[PDB]
Amino acid sequence: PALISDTDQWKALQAHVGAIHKTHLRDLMTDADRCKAMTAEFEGVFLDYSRQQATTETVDKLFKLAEAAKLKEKIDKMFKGEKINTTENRSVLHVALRAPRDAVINSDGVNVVPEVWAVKDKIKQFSETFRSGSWVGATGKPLTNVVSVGIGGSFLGPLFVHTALQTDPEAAESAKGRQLRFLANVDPVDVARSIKDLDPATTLVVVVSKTFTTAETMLNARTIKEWIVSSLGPQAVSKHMIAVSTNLKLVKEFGIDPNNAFAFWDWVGGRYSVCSAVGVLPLSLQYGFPIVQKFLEGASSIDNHFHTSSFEKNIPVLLGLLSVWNVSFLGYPARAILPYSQALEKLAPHIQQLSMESNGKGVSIDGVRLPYEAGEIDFGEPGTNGQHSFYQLIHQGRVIPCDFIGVIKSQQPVYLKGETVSNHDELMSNFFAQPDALAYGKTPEQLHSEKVPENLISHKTFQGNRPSLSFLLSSLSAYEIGQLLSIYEHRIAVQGFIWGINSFDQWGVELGKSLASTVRKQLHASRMEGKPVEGFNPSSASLLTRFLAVKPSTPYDTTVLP
Amino acid sequence: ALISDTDQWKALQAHVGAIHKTHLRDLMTDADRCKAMTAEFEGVFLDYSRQQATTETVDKLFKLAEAAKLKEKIDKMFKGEKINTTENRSVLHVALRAPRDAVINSDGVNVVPEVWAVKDKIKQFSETFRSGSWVGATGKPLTNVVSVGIGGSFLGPLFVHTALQTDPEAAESAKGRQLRFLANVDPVDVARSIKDLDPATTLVVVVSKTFTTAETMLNARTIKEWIVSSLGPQAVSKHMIAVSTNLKLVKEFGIDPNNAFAFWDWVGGRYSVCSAVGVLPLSLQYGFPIVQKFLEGASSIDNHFHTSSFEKNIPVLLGLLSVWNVSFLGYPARAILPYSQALEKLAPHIQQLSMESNGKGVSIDGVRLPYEAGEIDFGEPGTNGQHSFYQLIHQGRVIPCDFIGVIKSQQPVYLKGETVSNHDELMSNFFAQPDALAYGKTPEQLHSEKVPENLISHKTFQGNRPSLSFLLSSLSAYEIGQLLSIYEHRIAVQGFIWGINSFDQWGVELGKSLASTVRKQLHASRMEGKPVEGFNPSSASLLTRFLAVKPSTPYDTTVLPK
Ligand SMILES: O=P(O)(O)OC[C@H]1O[C@H](O)[C@H](O)[C@@H](O)[C@@H]1O
Ligand SMILES: O=P(O)(O)OC[C@H]1O[C@H](O)[C@H](O)[C@@H](O)[C@@H]1O
Repeated sequence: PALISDTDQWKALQAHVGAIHKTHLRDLMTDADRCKAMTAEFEGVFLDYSRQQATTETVDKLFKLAEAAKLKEKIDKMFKGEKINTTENRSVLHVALRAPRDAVINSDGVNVVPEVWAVKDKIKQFSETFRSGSWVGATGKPLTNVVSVGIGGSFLGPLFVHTALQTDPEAAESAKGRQLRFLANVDPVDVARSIKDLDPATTLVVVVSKTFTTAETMLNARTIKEWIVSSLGPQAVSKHMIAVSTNLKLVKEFGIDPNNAFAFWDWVGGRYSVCSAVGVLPLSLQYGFPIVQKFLEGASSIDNHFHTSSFEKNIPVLLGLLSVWNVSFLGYPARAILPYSQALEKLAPHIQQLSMESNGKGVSIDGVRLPYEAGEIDFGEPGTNGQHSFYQLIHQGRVIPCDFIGVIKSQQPVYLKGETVSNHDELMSNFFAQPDALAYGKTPEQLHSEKVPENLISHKTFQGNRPSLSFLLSSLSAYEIGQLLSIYEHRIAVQGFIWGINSFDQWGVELGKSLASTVRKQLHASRMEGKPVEGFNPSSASLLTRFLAVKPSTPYDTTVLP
Repeated sequence: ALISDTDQWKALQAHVGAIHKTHLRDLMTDADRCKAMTAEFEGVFLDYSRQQATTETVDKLFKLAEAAKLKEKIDKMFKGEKINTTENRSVLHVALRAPRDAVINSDGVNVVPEVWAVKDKIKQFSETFRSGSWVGATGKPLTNVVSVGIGGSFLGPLFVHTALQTDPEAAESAKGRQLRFLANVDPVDVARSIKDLDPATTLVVVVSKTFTTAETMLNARTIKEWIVSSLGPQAVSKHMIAVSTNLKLVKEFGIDPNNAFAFWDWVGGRYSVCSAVGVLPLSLQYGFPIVQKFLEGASSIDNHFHTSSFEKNIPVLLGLLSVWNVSFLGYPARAILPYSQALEKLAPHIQQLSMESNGKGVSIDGVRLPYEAGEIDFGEPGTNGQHSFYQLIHQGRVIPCDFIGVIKSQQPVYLKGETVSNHDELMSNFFAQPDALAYGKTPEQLHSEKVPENLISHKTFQGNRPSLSFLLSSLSAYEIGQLLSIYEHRIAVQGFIWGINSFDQWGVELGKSLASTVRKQLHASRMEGKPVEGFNPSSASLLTRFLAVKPSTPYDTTVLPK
């Protein structure tokens, strides 16, 4: 009912902002008790948020907001499989994808776990038949190269986990001599990329789309399918392509054997689908189902933590509340995902979808237009790369609250005899310094104390008091990757719950699809039928006229591949 | 003075109220307006009609450009004046792509002869290198090049290289060759860069303006050890070369002095890809002529930017529109949305080019700014980003978009009987998304479509969200160079209007200082058993948790990855 911004709690936090404005992190970060309070910890995951612009009172005030917004009830309702995605009338149960074989989670009156495990075991059997060479090509060779075709939550989530497992010793071993490539873009350049240095006879294709109607994926699906027939023949399709989708009737009609189709469900959000067959199938072909099952158990471990742990100890809850604090009360429109791991390189792009597609919303879940903005702009690059890209602005331009992620045990440790510190230790020294640099700044007195020329002190000042939080992880293997993923899936839902919006819908994408089909029809009529450009505004008409002024080089209606 | 105090600024400020009384879905019917809010140069067409503005808005920006002496600052830049007042340096990345006869003076000395001297040196080496004549220690010719560097020594080259990888001319000149980038100090990135590489057939290029950047030098000494450990300590003068401003330090590293390639203090890191920073590794992958066509692309914009009147001046218009969106419409972020997979690494370079130049808190005179300046930049290629964060751009926070599309596909693909070619399928998104953000979709339309009254609010698009569009004739080396040059000059324009130094980077120092202090602590604790001391309580604990885990390798013993 009531907009959260109307509640006394919400206004109580707005009064609190003026009090925090009177404080500076240079002083707050000497308080042992404050800084010890503003931590939390679960297994290999340590979270230090002492560098937020916050006191324990802020956190206490944030907790009564969470009660006033009924955060605990909303979390249980999700876990209980209630249809909280009200605008699509759907359950929201990514957690059921990693729930234990004995769990009971009902959607639409049926327990969905036994069917969740139905797919897992089918993927396991296929994965063993695949990796052991008994699944052969048309020229009889065993397949070693997998192209996953998909976009959005059918792409970014799996890419993230694949890039994180690539350099973990255990997984890397299990994936010896095997490739996993992702065809996402419809740009035919991406198509050329994903098939470069590849053999149709040795390549398996997996088509991932919750719908099997998505325009870019299905054209990719049809394009790569022809690459296979060009080189192997019309029957090769059955042994060289498989699919993951909610709608298997559409998979049958695409020409894929119905027993080579691995299902997931409409209560699996796209941007929450990596734990479903979307990611488990392709990751299991690369790293084997043992490695992937570890990733699931990690994710499952945070699901239990998020569902049952009190709010002072609850990492997803703390993260989401501090994010609302930064966004809606301190007014920070962006947020930086800065992990000190090249293995986590593809983490920010996935958080981008998960975060902005969930909470880039203008109305409450009941349809009331929000009087405030919800949904931060997420970006990042891994440290230390980002340090030499944009941290200049983070220190001296617009204030951007940061997520620092560091890992203790290196995946690929390096030391040279005589070096002051190991390579991984060099990396981590910035991980420990940057958040303190952001908190304390450097005063002009401190600069003039160091005989810095007066004309430069202005340019060398750091204001400090810029906020940050630090994850410190035990290691970065499949289990922990899954824990990281679960922590952000649940953090985004918490921001959405506090904001009182539908984190789990995506209507903002419908208009671009409509107009693109209107343009597509204009492009067919002009290319194939020579029909003028008609029905567009004068800018669009000129641009289309420029585009179509370049007539194709290919003989009419003739197939061309790279 | 201070730009925010001038009448031109206050006029533009009230002008916002008039623009707020318009809506793009009307403004876009005006053929006079749409035609006027464009600009064009060679195969580069700019349509900015979808900006929240009129020709009068642009008129008023021009009078701000006048009060700001924009024309002047561009001329001083081009003439070689040391406009980088805080470091007392010229700003002459223009001179890297100048012709031999050009007269560009820094400190009374013409710099062009030295520019072309390095250039001629690179070409000579790249013929030698690519011919196979240059061999390794085992006598085999060198196939693969690894480029070690960070930030400016990294991002521009990576962008240009990703773009050329699929260009059919460049790809042909690059066959059989690899060019990889080692950038992070994270030893995972070392393991990745040397994965499947043989040091016998590998050449290493060390790029750093200072040759003292901690991450690059450790990676450099790390990859040196990789080479000596396989091919002997003599193999170094054969397998390692360097790019930098300091050659004494390059000799000290242990690299043959005539295997050093200079550039100069008036080349910013984020403006350095047209120097040997980019020209050298790119010439090795693609041949020097391909790289020469890129430099010529950059050069054409330089002349266009320097001479063209403001209403035809593409970088001037871009920079003023971006200032308009930032300082008057209030938009904190900007999206780089190339509808090209080959431009996949464009946005990461623009992040650095823009946010390090313009993320500043004081004027070029050290006056504190009463408004904020440099915007947060980010992007993904279309249509990828479409299925990631566009939900927010349509229905959440407003984010001005740069859309970039290309007429001719680098990699055209067509299937007989498909309604459109794959590149045309890509482009109908490129043409639809701007219109969809400009027009919106009202509840009235939705009710007129029999959308249930309870779903109308969730499916509403407000429209009047700004975007601009670039249409490129092709994406060959020449056009990549033009795109590069457009953005370098746009960012400068913005800094000039704002009155800030787009060319220093003091905001990075404080993180460097405290990271040294951490590096000292880690050595003291790893090698000397010293306790943790001199950190705040949060940092003390984080460091103890990290040191708790001892490395599994014997003391002072060299370990490499995989
Ligand atoms: O999984 P698909 O049916 O292929 O749909 C692909 C989808 O990826 C994500 O889920 C996004 O939310 C959508 O913007 C996109 O349409
Ligand atoms: O170019 P280098 O000497 O390696 O310097 C690396 C540099 O990255 C960018 O170019 C920036 O100028 C700094 O953030 C950093 O110092």
